[PDB]
Amino acid sequence: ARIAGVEIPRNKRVDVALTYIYGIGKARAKEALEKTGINPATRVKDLTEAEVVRLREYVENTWKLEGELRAEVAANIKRLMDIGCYRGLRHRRGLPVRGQRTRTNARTRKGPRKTVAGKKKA
Amino acid sequence: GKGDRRTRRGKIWRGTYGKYRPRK
Amino acid sequence: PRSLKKGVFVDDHLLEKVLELNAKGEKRLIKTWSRRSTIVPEMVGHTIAVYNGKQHVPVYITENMVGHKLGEFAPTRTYR
Amino acid sequence: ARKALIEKAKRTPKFKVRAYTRCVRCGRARSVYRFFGLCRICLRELAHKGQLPGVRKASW
Amino acid sequence: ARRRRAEVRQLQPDLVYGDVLVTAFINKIMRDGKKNLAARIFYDACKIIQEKTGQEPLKVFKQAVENVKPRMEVRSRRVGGANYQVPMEVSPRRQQSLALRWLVQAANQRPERRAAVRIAHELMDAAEGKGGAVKKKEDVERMAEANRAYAHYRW
Amino acid sequence: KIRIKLRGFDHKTLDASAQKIVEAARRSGAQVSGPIPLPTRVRRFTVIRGPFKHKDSREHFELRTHNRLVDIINPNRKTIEQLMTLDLPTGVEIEIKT
Amino acid sequence: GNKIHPIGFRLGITRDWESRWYAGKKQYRHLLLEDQRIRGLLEKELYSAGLARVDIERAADNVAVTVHVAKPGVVIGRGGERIRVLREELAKLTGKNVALNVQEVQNPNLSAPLVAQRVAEQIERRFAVRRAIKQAVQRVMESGAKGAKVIVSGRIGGAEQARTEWAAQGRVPLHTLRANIDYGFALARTTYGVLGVKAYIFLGEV
Amino acid sequence: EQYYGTGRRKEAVARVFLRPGNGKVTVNGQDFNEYFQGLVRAVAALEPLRAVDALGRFDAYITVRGGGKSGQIDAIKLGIARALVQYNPDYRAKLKPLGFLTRDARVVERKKYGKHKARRAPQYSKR
RNA sequence: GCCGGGCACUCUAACGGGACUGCCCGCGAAAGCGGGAGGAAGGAGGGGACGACGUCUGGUCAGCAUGGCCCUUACGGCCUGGGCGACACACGUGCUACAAUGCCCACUACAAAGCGAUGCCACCCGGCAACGGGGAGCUAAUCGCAAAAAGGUGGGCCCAGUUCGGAUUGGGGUCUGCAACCCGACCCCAUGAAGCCGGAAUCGCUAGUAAUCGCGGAUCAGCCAUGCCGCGGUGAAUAC
Ligand SMILES: [Zn+2]
Repeated sequence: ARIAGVEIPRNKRVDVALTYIYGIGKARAKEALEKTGINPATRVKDLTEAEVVRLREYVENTWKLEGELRAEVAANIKRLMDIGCYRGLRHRRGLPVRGQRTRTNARTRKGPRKTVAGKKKA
Repeated sequence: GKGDRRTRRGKIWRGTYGKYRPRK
Repeated sequence: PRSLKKGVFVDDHLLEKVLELNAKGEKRLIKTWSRRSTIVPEMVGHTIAVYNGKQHVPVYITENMVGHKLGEFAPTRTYR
Repeated sequence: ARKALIEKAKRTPKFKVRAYTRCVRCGRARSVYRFFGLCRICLRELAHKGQLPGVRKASW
Repeated sequence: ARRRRAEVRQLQPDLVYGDVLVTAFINKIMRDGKKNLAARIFYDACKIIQEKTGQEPLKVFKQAVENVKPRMEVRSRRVGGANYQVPMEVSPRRQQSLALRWLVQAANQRPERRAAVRIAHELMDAAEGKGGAVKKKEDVERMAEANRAYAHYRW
Repeated sequence: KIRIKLRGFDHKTLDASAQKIVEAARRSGAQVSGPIPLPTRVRRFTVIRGPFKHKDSREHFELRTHNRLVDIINPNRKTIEQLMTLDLPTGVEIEIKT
Repeated sequence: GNKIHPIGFRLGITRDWESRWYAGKKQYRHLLLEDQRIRGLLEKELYSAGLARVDIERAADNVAVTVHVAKPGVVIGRGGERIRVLREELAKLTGKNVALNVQEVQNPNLSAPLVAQRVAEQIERRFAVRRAIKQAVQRVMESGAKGAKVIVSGRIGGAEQARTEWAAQGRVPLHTLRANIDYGFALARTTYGVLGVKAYIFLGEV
Repeated sequence: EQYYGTGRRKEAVARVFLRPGNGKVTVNGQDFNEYFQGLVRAVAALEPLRAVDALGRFDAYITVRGGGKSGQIDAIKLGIARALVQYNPDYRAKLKPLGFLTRDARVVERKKYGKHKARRAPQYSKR
């Protein structure tokens, strides 16, 4: 099922499958079958060619997805980046942005640990 | 599933209510 | 994802102080500590100087940076 | 507790968010109990003397 | 334990079969004190034995245990500034304890998905003298007479 | 139907005071339901012993606010004579609502 | 440090509260603050009177402050002049119109609070620490007392290394929750420092 | 006519009622098995009856308040025991040897301060 | 249990009883030990509170107080803004998880102890929702916070980095509050990281303990609480 931007989720349940798309989560999915009538309990493989299209044409003409989201965000980041925006700076430095601490647990934004030397006391 | 603020036990933990744990 | 419900906040200190700058046209430099305030479209183009911990960094305002606050333009922490 | 902050914190402020608690006795402010109005040190010092009625020693 | 031998906890027999050996086994499966679950595991795990084996699971259980109790073990000892492995005859208390414990530690290692099953199967391959619950047995004894070079110290 | 509540800190001070109301009430009143405990509400206080910093110290303090009740049905002006101004305890509070 | 203020440990079997009344939630905090205010005058003006305790019975609008003195012929004053003052100087604070009873102290030597003080003043008068203590103890022993004890903080006679002077007679079972040992505490202020006097007096049994 | 007994366990009380009948248990108007559904040791309740071959001679009108379902069990159990003496006191003869007229303070132990539970002390690393 | 009616039971809480190796057997010179019995409970029945003489020149002059020296147009006082949250790193206490003895959704059942006046908020309604509008009850054993959770039944998942895990980031809202940029929590959509059970080493815990599960309070507008102090639910192993 070549749904959404170049993607093919398959052999799995419908409601799960969609999750696989950049724009679709465990919310939009169930709300994209409620709007169709397709019973999520069925597998992608057991879809009526028709059933399939309905999905496609919906999904694409409404929610931004991969081909277009990864863009809006990318540039959205640059938005404040271009301006002397605090939040921006945090983006340049590769630190937390939403307001965390930089003395400990922040390894998710920095990644591997960069161990430096210290000094004696004994 | 105690940190997934979008699950049953998720709210139970934080003690909040939302679209996943309603008031009945 | 931050928010101030229904009623955007700006300090009357410079609000009514900035509007008195439109009657004449434009100005050059403004200085007011209130960084608490959100930026209004009616301020665009002005050159406001906001206070750091000790300094007074001037901030030029643009169309694309209206959705933000003054403080977002005043770095307080000196680093590297 | 500097006189400058005890007598100070008593005056009605321009914003009610600003009004903090202090111990009526010690002047401490790190941790006073509403129910009595004293610092965790002062609570003790008095409870012992028996100067706070109905205030016994817990045991279970 | 320093002053006395410390009395051993007497358990309540099973509601179904009535053998306390049962109670002991479940206790060992029970995690986070969910004894209501641990019980089901054993039960449905017995049902698997009736459908796959033409015998009474009670007896099956016993023969399994009986067959894993190792009768020889090692006990570390610093004899002359060195770690000498000292084989020794194992007591009835410890045997029982070791068996159940291995029946479960091995069980949960099976490639099977469902837990009731995993246990059921360990109780079968056990009796037949195989699996891994019995392997952790022969592996121990294989250390017993392995360094029986040292059986000349304490006991 | 005189509802009498008795809240106090010392159970001896209440017990007695509740007895004082119970005695001269059958003398000039009618059928009394007697004194009844509630509940009793406590106010725990977990403070640290040393003024310095030893979290592991902590002294425990409590404050029990006992509650008593004495009902009097079929209220006569006679009853309200004995129980008008014949009290004695000092650390006891009473409130009547009829 | 170890120990546990003897009194605070006994308000349960025997030893009542220094202020017994009742209160809500909205009034308790306030009431008490006013209470402590009271002693903040009694202690100051009734120093030389030989103050001991300050019972306080509250009630509706009415209030009663019983003050235990060693020397009432002082609080009273000439025919009733000082006690008159102390009431007005009192209502000046509390707008409650409160009485002030006065109960003479049957033997100041058996009253721990007082005892402690006795030493205190003696230390300010530059007296002899060691001796001051011993005598103190005997004073309690001779009259009645089943046990006495006096302690001192430090800088006995103004030394450069504060020490502790231990001294007692009879029994003083700070562990027997059926003792009824009064405990006083003084606080002498000397040229070289502050020193802390402590009494302990054993009385009776069950 | 009516045989009460009283059964308390781990902060939970159980009103025990043994009327002579076919042999059924009604707890809070509910079918016994419908209440204790999934409870492995549930069957434990009836142990004291099956003790004196007295299975099915009495009925069971039982209430309960407080505690926990997996403690409500032992709770009833004791109760049933206490009423049974009423009918025939000579019953202890087989009851006590089984120890069904016993009550242990297995209660949840006070949480001490400084700690993290009753005993569970907090861990130290470099000492 | 709604009404009468009734205090019996559950309870609530104030007083009192009850175990003392008292009884039986054995060991013992005695003290006491072992075993048994009757008993709700045994040999200190479980837990508290309770810390000797002193030790460390322990800690604390930033709680308070206080000798001494030091500042007094400032080493003082008001304020605004910033900072205490900084980050190449490192260690401690912990929280969440790596999953099928499990995760999810649904229906369903047992708890205790606490707190509540402008405060707890039933209930109706608007909204996915946080929340908001409306509005009853409670001065609190008689109202509310409240749903306990694990459990139990049904059904979904099928061993995947996954319906495991929820970090980070985008976006859009709610509320508190003068004000949430620095630096608040909460909701919702999307994003879905590390992580597949831990090197050397190291902690806790001897029974209703541990393990696990939820609940409450102090402080507090709100909250960075995964902390602290209590509450109960379920409920081990093991000690030569
Ligand atoms: Zn204070």
